[PDB]
Amino acid sequence: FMLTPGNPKWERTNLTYRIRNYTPQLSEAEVERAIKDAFELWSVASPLIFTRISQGEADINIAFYQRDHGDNSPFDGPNGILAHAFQPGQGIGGDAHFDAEETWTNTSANYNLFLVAAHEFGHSLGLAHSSDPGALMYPNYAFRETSNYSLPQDDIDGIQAIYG
Ligand SMILES: CC(C)C[C@@H](C(=O)N[C@H]1CCCCCCCCCCNC1=O)[C@H](O)C(=O)NO
Ligand SMILES: [Ca+2]
Ligand SMILES: [Ca+2]
Ligand SMILES: [Zn+2]
Ligand SMILES: [Zn+2]
Repeated sequence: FMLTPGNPKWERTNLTYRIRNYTPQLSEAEVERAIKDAFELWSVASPLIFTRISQGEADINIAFYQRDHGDNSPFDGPNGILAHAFQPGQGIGGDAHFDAEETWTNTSANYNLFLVAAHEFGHSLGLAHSSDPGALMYPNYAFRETSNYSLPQDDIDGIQAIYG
């Protein structure tokens, strides 16, 4: 596992998140469920607790954007890069952005939103990419059975390293 350079981290263990917009590919409930499950993966392996808020400023903003959206990391249309997130900090810090031009799913078809969101939240918490191909923080998307999916050991060692 690899920690984000400078070892950024949240000082508080109770964090909020807000879904600013949705993709037309899934129902709002389906998007909400995928995001919640993604956060819960991290909760089982750390002392962090995440709460959804419907108005106000959340620690982690979740949004669907396309091409150039003003943050210096433009998306690239279908395929290529799927999403990106920012290290712990105020404002844009901790936020997660998903490429609106992808076909998002909750199945084995590309690109399962749950698995992508799970990976992004690792960044939101201070983790960098892993060189273990079996790790969630590995830099390439790969479908894994989602029903009883839990965090691989490398990812556990990583968040424990920061918050344990
Ligand atoms: C791990 C994934 C959920 C996010 C990263 C990502 O989008 N990786 C892509 C790398 C491959 C690009 C080369 C094209 C190959 C076609 C595959 C399409 C799916 N894309 C990827 O797997 C993202 O870079 C990231 O690390 N964000 O935190
Ligand atoms: Ca893309
Ligand atoms: Ca933020
Ligand atoms: Zn962005
Ligand atoms: Zn990544």
